[PDB]
Amino acid sequence: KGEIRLI
Amino acid sequence: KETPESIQEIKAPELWSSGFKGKGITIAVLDTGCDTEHPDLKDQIIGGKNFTDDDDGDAENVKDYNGHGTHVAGTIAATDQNGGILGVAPEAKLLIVKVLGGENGSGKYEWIIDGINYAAEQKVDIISMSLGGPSNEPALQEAIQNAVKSGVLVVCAAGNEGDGDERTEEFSYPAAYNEVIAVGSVSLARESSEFSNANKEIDLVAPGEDILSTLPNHKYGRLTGTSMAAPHVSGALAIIKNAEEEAFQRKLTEPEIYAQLVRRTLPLKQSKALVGNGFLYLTAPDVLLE
Amino acid sequence: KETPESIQEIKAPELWSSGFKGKGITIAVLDTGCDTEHPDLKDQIIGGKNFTDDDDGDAENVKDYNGHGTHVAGTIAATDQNGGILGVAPEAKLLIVKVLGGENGSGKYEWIIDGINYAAEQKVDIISMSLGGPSNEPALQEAIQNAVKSGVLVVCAAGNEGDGDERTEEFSYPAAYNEVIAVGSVSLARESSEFSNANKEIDLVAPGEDILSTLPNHKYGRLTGTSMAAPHVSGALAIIKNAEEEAFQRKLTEPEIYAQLVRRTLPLKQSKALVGNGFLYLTAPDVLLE
Amino acid sequence: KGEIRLI
Ligand SMILES: [Ca+2]
Ligand SMILES: [Ca+2]
Ligand SMILES: [Ca+2]
Ligand SMILES: [Ca+2]
Repeated sequence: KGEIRLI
Repeated sequence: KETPESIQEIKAPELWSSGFKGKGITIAVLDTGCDTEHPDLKDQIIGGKNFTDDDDGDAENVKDYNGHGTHVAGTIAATDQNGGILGVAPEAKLLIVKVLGGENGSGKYEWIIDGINYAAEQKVDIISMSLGGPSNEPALQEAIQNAVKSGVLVVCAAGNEGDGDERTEEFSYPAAYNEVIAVGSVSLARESSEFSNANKEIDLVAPGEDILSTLPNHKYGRLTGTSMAAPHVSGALAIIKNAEEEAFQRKLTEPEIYAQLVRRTLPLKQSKALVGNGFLYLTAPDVLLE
Repeated sequence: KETPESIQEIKAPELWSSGFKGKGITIAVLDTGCDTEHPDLKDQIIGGKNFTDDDDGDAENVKDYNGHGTHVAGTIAATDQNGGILGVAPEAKLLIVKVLGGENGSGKYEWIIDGINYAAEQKVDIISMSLGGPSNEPALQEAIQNAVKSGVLVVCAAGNEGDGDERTEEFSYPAAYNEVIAVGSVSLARESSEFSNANKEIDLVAPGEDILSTLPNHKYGRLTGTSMAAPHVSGALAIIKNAEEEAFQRKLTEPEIYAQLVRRTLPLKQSKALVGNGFLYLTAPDVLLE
Repeated sequence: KGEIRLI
């Protein structure tokens, strides 16, 4: 439902 | 096979002289994983744990399909003892936490939360994260909170979603949480990166433009993002901890090391919303003695 | 006006220049009490509670039968007009908590804890203590821990049992608790004062010898001891809390303000056991712009 | 009993 990616 | 100009710019060699190279510090690396056989890293890694989907959720498989995770690793603590490259804390130890699966390099919050909770139960000194997420989820905040009250220094890239205007803000999580040591990126002329997130929760900035570190399969390469700034701070924390536990003759608490971290910072003239306390510069107090 | 030697030396006026004089900071002075009608202090106080036995527990009577509380309260925030002297933070407000009775300036850990919690209850920004006792009573660490939990800055003089010798530790509480910002004492020339306790929990030092500030009945006078050094720090965080909160454009937390305390510190060539991070020197990161 | 003096 909630996502992160590198940056 | 020396010291990425980036790592000399933050003044880490001048701390190696005094014998502060990271020894005794464990740093959990919450990223896309890490190729654990890379020569510049093999004896730096102490453990590896998968929380993403890749490899049928084989938890011991941490293979880095993206590159960034090994790249982050090398910047923190790559050793030259195999004729390779150096990190900011080359006598410190990495724990590899794979919370981003697939090659485009993206993981689910519960995986990030899994690795944060893990990292603390393993009692690392430093959690290093180079990820961002656009939403503030309360389970995330609490995990961040729990780790910090546990004594862990929680470092995160601040967010790439920035535009250049210090009047307009962008919020990346977990960086945006007050507890995190949110790290923005600068030019190597130290100007604020155009993509550096601005908000009121930037702590400091590090080099994040065109950074040389290790890539999987005994290779190297440059990259870009606040994902490159953060490992400069992460590694640097480990040698600050070394310098200060010696000077104070005891172990230093989480807030103390933070004070010590922003004490090793020279300020910039740009706004605190872009640069935080300033540029990570580990010889700043000496500069005060002159 | 002729602001004291020591206050110029800690560079306070150079922050008065910027408008940082204490506006909105509230400091609870736990001490012998105070003569609340001294011209340089009558305005600056917002209330007073006494937990001693003097006046028979008449809690509204905080009058100073020793002279130190008034001297301390004067060093934090005495006012320029009505003649007289300038505190470190003349635009801030003081709360007179009287936990030390009689002329010998003694009180029980009951009355100290009471007042600490009373200042916490009243939601003040800083607790300045210049007391000290050899027993380590968990309930006292309790009170301070709860107060820092809520986000108070807890300042305390380091103790007057030093013997010049950094290889020998002397412990005074509450200074000795890690959570407490322990303040040791130097001289005109920033030399460690022989009586300043030495241990692994000194955070910084301030002028503690021959400090002239307000004495009861429109009088002044000089005193010596770590009790003179802590109020320099207490009034400083007022100024500092105002400075950094502008620069960041938000309210800072207790670990952030602490970091900003240590940043405005000056490295000293003496053991951390005696001087901690060094000398309270409020322009110190401007000295870094060079 | 604790007790503590000004310092
Ligand atoms: Ca921006
Ligand atoms: Ca922060
Ligand atoms: Ca001594
Ligand atoms: Ca402290």
